[PDB]
Amino acid sequence: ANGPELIIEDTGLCTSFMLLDNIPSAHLTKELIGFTWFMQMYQMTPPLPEGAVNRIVCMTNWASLGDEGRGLEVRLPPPTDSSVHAYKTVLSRGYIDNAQFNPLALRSNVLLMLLQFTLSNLKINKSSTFTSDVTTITSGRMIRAFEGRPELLALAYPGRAVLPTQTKNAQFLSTAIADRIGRLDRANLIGGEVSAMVECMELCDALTLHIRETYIMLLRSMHQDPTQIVQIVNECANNLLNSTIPISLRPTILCPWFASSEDLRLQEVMHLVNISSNTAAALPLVEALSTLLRSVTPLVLDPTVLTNAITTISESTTQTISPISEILRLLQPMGNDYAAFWKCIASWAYNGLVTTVLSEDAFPDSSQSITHLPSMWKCLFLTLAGPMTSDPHSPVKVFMALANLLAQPEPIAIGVPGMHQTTPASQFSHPGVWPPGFLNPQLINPQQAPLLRAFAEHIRANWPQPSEFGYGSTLQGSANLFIPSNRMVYPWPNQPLPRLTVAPTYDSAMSNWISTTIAFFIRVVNSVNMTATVNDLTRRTMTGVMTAMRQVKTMTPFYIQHMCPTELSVLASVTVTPPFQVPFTRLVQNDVITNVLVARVDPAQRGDAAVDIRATHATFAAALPVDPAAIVVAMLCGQTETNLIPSHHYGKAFAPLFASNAMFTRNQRAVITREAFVCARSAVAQCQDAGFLVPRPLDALRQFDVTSAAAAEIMHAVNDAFKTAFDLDGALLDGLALYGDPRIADLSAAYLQYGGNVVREHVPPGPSHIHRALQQVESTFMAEMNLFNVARGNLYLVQTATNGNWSPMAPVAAPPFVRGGPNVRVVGRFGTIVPRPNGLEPQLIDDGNVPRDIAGDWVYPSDVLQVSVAVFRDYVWPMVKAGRTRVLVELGHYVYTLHYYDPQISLDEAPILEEWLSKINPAGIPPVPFCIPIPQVYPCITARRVHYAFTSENNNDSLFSTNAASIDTAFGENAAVSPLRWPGLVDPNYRVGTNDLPNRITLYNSLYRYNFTYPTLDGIMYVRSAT
Amino acid sequence: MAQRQFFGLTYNFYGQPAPLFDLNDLQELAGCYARPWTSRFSHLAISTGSLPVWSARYPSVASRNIVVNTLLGAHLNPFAGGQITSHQGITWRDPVLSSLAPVPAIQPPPVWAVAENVLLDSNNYPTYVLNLSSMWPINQDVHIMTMWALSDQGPIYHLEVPVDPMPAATTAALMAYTGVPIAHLAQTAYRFAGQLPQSPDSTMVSTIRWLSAIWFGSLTGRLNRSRTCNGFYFEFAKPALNPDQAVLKWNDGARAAPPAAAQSSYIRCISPHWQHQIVEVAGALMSQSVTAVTGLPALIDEATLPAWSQGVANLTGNGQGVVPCLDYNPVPMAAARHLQWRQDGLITAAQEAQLNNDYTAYALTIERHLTAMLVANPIAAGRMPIQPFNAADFGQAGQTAAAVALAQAMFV
Amino acid sequence: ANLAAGPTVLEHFDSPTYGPHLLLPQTGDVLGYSSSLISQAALLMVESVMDALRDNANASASTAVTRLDQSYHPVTSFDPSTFNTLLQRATNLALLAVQGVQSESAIPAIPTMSDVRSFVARLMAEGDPQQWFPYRVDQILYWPESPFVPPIGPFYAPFRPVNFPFTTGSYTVVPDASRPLRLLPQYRNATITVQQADDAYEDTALSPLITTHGFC
Repeated sequence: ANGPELIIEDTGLCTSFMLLDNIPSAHLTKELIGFTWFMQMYQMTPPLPEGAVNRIVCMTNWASLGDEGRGLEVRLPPPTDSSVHAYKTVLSRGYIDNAQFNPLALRSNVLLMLLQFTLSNLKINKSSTFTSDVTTITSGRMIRAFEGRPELLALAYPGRAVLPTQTKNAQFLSTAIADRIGRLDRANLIGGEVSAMVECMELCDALTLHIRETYIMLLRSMHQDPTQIVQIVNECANNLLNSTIPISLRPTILCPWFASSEDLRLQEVMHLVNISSNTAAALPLVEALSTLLRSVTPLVLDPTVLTNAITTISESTTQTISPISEILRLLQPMGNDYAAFWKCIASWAYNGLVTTVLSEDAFPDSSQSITHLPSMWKCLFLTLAGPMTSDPHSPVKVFMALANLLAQPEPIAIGVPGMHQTTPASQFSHPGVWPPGFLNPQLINPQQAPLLRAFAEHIRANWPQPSEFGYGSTLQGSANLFIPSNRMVYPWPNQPLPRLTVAPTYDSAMSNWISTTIAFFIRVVNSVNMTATVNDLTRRTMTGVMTAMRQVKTMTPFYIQHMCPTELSVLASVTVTPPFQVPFTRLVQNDVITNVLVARVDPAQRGDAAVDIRATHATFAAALPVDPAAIVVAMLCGQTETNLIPSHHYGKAFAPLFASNAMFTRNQRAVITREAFVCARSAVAQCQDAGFLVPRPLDALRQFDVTSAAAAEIMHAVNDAFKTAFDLDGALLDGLALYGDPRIADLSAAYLQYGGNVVREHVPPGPSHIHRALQQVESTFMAEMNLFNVARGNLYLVQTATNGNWSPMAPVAAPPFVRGGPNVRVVGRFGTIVPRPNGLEPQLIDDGNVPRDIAGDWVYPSDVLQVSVAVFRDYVWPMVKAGRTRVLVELGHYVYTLHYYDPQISLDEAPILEEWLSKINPAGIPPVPFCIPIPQVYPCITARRVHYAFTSENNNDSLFSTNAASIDTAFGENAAVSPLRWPGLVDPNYRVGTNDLPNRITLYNSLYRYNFTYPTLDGIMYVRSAT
Repeated sequence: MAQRQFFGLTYNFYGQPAPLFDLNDLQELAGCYARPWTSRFSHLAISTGSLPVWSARYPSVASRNIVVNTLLGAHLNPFAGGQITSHQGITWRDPVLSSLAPVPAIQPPPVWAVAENVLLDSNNYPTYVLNLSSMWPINQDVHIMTMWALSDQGPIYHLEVPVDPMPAATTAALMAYTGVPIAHLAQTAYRFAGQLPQSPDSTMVSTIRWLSAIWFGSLTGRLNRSRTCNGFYFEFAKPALNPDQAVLKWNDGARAAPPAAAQSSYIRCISPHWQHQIVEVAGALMSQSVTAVTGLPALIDEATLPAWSQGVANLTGNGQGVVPCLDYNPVPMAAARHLQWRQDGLITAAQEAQLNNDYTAYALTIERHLTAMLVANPIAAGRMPIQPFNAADFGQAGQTAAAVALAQAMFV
Repeated sequence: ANLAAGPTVLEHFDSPTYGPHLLLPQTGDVLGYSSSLISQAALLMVESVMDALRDNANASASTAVTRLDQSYHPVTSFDPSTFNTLLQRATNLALLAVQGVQSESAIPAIPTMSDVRSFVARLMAEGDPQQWFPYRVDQILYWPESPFVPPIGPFYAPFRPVNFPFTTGSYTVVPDASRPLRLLPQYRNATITVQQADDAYEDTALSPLITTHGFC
């Protein structure tokens, strides 16, 4: 059994970003020293990254010191190296070239990445152990003693480190608030028990923290206390079964099992929808329940008993008529057959979809008139059987059975040629086909058809009524769709069972119907018209039989009225499929069910409920042909035990059943179901226009005109992502995908009654920690993009042949980059060129017809470039490379691959960019080449530095530090670490939980780590086997 | 249980032509969300005062509290209208109020009922009363609304100490939760109370009510390590900066003097600082749940109430239960508490009392300045995602010390 | 809540048997009256309601009547909002009879099959009242002719004092007059156009018919 993977545990560090050095320095310089080098020199390992160039990079769980691997981690390489592959994963199917990615596919691909970032971070930050650090290095500080790898401590606690140099890094550290290292407070009061949590100032990622925080809040919401658990069980048990209520203080009890009906409901529907079209799919389940039922019941079906009873009648051998043998032979002597009968009972709980119908086997084979006594018996089987079926239409068939037999003695009021005298009863399975006769008995000629009239009058009057009964528990409710909470209906009447012994109580609904039917047939036999025609002796015997059969001691009816109610209660709580009921009528034409329905989608605002739904949407009712004969056998010969004490019996019998904790695990599944639904919607609504308020952040992130097909693609991958994450084999969401278009999950729980009565029930989805986190990530992303190697703006390609360190990464973008720019002309037109006419230079068609030299300021939309690459490379490039046409490349946002070079020498970008230029395809782009000279820590000379690419926006944010372990940064000067990253540690002012979103990702703050056991539900409480 | 005249009060507007939000803000709300049920809201609130309460839209938890109410207030007038209205943004996803829908296509006829400042009676609307079961979870939400909206202050929170018959079952269970902050207990409670159409089974009910007292009693001074409700008090963790988190704590010192029978108060907070005090807010949310079950003495009499929220139906009166509301300014109370503590000789004022009064003075300042600065925007733009309130409102007055003294005598 | 169903719950407001009660009819269809296929609910209604109408006519100020409000209040089954059903129509009747209203020809002692079927046929026509009601309360005339005690569940009046005439007066118990009646057409000043007059005649005429000549 595929249980959910809710409990995922992190120890170590709560951080999915890495502080990384990209280039340390090997003896630098000869006439000095590499100040950086000092690391190994004092044998200590620095907690901070100390070299020349250092960055930060997105590495999911990089500092996870847990034995638990979720294996869906988002790993990114330093911007130095090409991360291309991360962003082409989803839709770049068509664009096989490893260097290049499809720009349009970008918002999608990022959106998944983020989704997975979230998911491979759903983690219980668990407390390890703690040490009282009384030393020189620590101010009596309470450090996390990770059982192994001392390394981690350093990194987790910068502050620990002593100061040998008067360096850039030192300087920073020595200006920050030191005391906030490790554990300020531990939380337990219970004396002789360990802590509930620790409160430790740790190297910790706010965003990740947030994620994990949420998850915990979600888990906490579902978690239940002993008492309430007791309740649930006691209620479910209906006091028959008994558990040992402990009087003990509550030891931090982690059991997130409780789920709202709401979810169970959507699981149910999902289940229902995946039952593709064939009626038989219901059968194995309902079969299985019947066997379970059979094995649990204190009941005895000993047909044999019967046979003795009838053997008591002595008669003259002269008569060819054997009623006795006919019966026996008809009944299929087997005693294994019971399936049909069990099924009936079981089917009463699932009328909304699983049905028992009265079948064309034990159907008057001969029809004829009232010739054959066999065919009489045939009716008696039916009329008994009928009321047991989940068929609304059964009284009709029950009449019409006989009405069929009565073809020729008397004419009757039949319908159309459809509804002819000799049309079988079976056909009459529709409200529209409820016969005039049947519907008005009182019209049917009293003098002419007395017997048939009698029988219908019997039908109307003595037909069983529906009653109601409880199950479940109050605290939670029920997963009742069409039916009130905790309540189930019984087609039969419910007579309460006392904690007593045995009785053969004839005073039952069913008993009454047996009797009257038998008396009815007796009348038939004795009717004037027939009496004259028959051997009198025969008539006697007939009647004798009939009456002896009525006198029989049959428990079954008492059991129906008394025990079957609770039987179904007990089942209902631990059934594979919770009870799905839709109001069981009686014989009421104007309110009879045609079907039950499921709505997966809505084309914008169709409200054509009954007019459409009947004919356009998935009509859920399966049909199951159940066998008359066996039913009637069982009904006629019902016995229990000699020393029956129900109280006692039920105690024992039910006991193992409620030992199966599997019930609770169902709940957990259903919540993830819900969660996945919601998540799917909100994500798909960032690529696709939906009916749904969502936040939309990545609208600047240029994406293709998303189709239905595409949305369906995205959905599946998102869906598979979940499945992976919680380690789940069973079908989640999938169902809905099969139906050609999943993009619109607008869900309705509907049914149809023939008289236009739709109850279409819409379920809005409650709060979503996971969605919310995602969106949060989304907003934070809007600022923090370069951490994901994603950059902002447009490129302008200009000849810069200079002496000095103009960072490509940080452009102070005041050139005429804009439309209102002086000689800053746009060209998005397709193909169009002017070659050489009249001595003139080959010219481009500007936006506005004017032909203009291949020198200037050209603005080009990416795509324009893309569709016509080669031309540009041929005609404009020249002028890039050796002239001056400052080319504006409208890109929006993009990715960048960094290069580091020797500042003291003469470089040109041109081969690099040439490559870029030629690489560009109508269907993809290669990462952006950003070559940069290294910051240097010494007065050195000047070299020629030719760069081209400058960006509308500063992208320099991802750069974590320069030089660090150095005394002065001079040549190629840069900036140092960002204090905003650790507000609380830096600056004593900040009580380490201040609203930093979406500005900056804090990296060191109060981490909360916790100590929570997972106890079994069966364990929390003591058993009382004595039931 | 079905308190027929479940009449709930929608918020007034601060001399505004429109209900308190702009279109963009409401869009945000409706749309970026879906369900009319507090799940989403609670998600935010729950995160044990870690995340800054600040955002572009939502300045505080309490902010969101207020726009939650106004949202409600506006969008109910639609479907709760006399002959059903609903358009401009919201056309309800089904009559049964399932979800916040952007206007169904071929559905114009139900107008956007332009209401002023108006209470409504849930049960007078046939749709509403049909769906009595589904009505129940939202009524809870409703109360929350009403009981902020009634006034212009910090929330009107109700208290209850039923003395003597105290269930042994309650004791037992409640002990297991020892270690957790009020916040999470509250959360579970609300969730339960919603999840099951509300029960007459006083269990839950009693429990919340006791809890509320113990917290309040704690917060005052009356209740502490040495003077307990049998063992019960709430411990104010971290004695430095003002974040002194009230956890349920069970320590045996003394069993404090059993009051005379049934003690009831209601508190409000006069000072905008309430906003950043999750403690205060969480009691108020507790007392709402209480309400759903119980027919509380007809609401805080109009004597301390703005003119728009006088003469309300069967809510404000003059000669009922709890005629005056108990009123406080949060920073003076902390002082009050230290007072008692010192009077008892629990502790030296020397360093303990000085220090924390120093920190809460700081916290005041920070809060005051942030709330003012944020209010500046709404107090210039058509948009209001925040409590309305003047600088003079911050004043150290508002019956602060009386409240404290009453709370105390209550414990006798 | 217990009662998770919507067959009709007829809760008494006046004087309840041996305590505060309801009557809940069973799901059954009585075909005694062609061509109505109704449950017991409707039959309760109309019975009691007729009893009241009759009592109203007979109403004495100082003669102690057993129950003032001889009536029952429904709860479940009020899923309809409009008057499309007998059950719904029955509620108006019920509301106005309690309010103090009188029929013309009052019902016999034990009402005949004939008369009930007549009365029902009449009822299941058109035209709508003024004083509606919320289903949360019984609303018993704001003009204080009605003897409205303090009942358990009914508040009082319709909530909305509108405007319409009323008055007090008992019914003249006049026997069935086995003679054709003469009419003095006293005129009122609202004077229809000839064509319309004619037209309406044409519309309502029982004529043509075969005239007994008699004697010259």
